[PDB]
Amino acid sequence: VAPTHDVTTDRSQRLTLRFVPVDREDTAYSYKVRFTLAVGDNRVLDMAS
Amino acid sequence: VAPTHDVTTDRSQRLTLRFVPVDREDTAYSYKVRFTLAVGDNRVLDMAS
Amino acid sequence: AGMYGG
Amino acid sequence: QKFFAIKNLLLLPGSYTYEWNFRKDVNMILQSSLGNDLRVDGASVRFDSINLYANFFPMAHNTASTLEAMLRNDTNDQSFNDYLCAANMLYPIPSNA
Amino acid sequence: NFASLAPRHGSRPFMGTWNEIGTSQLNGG
Amino acid sequence: QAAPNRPNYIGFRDNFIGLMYYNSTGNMGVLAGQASQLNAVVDLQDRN
Amino acid sequence: VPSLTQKKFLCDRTMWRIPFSSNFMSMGALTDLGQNMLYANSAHALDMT
Amino acid sequence: FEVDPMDEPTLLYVLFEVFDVVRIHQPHRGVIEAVYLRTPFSAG
Amino acid sequence: ALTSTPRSQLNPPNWPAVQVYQENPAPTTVLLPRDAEAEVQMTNSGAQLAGGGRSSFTPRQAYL
Amino acid sequence: GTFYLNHTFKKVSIMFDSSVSWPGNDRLLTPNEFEIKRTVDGEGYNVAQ
Repeated sequence: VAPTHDVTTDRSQRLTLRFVPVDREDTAYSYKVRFTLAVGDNRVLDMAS
Repeated sequence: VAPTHDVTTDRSQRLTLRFVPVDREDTAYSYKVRFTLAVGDNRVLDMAS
Repeated sequence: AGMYGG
Repeated sequence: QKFFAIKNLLLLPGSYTYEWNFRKDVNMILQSSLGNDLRVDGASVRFDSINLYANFFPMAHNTASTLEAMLRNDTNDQSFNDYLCAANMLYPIPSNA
Repeated sequence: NFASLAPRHGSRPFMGTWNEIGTSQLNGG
Repeated sequence: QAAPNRPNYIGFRDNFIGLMYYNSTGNMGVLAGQASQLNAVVDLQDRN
Repeated sequence: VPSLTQKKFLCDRTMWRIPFSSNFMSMGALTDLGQNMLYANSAHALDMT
Repeated sequence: FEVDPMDEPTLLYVLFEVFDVVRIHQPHRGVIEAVYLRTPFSAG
Repeated sequence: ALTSTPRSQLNPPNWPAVQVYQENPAPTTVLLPRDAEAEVQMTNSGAQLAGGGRSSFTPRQAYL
Repeated sequence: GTFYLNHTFKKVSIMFDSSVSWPGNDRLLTPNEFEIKRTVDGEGYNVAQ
């Protein structure tokens, strides 16, 4: 009877969030990125996915 | 004596850290770099270095 | 549980 | 993404800078069959654009805030273990020793 | 109680075993 | 006999419309709180 | 001689599934999105292309 | 360690099995903290 | 009479200290993050720190 | 006080207990060893041409 009291929401949030780089480089043998991933006040990220 | 008690750190600060351009842009006579340098809550930059 | 799915 | 601290972490929200150094060295990003000892044959890579992804579970904003304001503590705190959990020492052995 | 979170098999909520809270996966453990 | 080529006017679209993805639910943008991240705009396939 | 690539997936012997839950999980036979206060109240015609 | 005689220059993979605990928390809103060690061979 | 400071030399060349508006804001309360009187003992035990109550290994947090 | 072989060095490590490289803590630009002289460029380390 899988329950409905405060599991999944109405408040219109996304499910996958692709992030896009800064720190785009090139090297003869290396490459770098960095991502200011923002998540925000709620919607806790599980970090394995 | 060269004193202890809050002169040198402990908590994994990188000393020199290479920043990066994001969105370099080109004209045939000029070259316009575009940096995002940032330091957080600590490690107060001298800017002569 | 005999069911096509959960 | 296999680093043991950030492998199965639970990430309470904020804004988090997340840097990565990839490798463009064609020798140990590829793999031969016959021990084709590369970097002299002409193999190379080139990276167009590298993007992140994530997957938020949608929790209710009253029950995420009873996770988040309960996980933010001194005793409710994550702790992971390396599996192999060891330290290689890497001793050389010269020719026929 | 937190009974409004578990996927209930009927009226009784599905509350798991007590080994489903930690882990002890080391090399040879 | 040389008749002229016939002219057209390559120009920007009026009011610059079509240059920002509208109603492409998925290619939308968002004004959102920096700390809160929540969508203060959601879009529909309809509603031109 | 130069080349492009071609990609294709094979899903035999099983059907695609789309669960009727707002988080799409198989939490139970009933769902949270199936017995809420919007779909058990009113009738709803569906268009499905 | 005693090995059979070999042709090419080799090495040996000593793997001292130790502990590793990487206890972390985030006590602010957007500030993460990491406290860790391996404790026969620790960085100290 | 209501506004000006009663002085002899109108247009003086060097004003005194008390007759000039100063700026006295509040004393700056600085929140020290991690009191190192018991934090340097934690690293010497062997645990390297990273990241950054305020910390879990020490319970106290002084601020000046 | 004659010394003239200071330019023939490659890479210098300092390991306490054969466990921890000495400055540790991610101090400097490559913290496992003291790279006195890198022949190839890298992401750019070379001082004074």
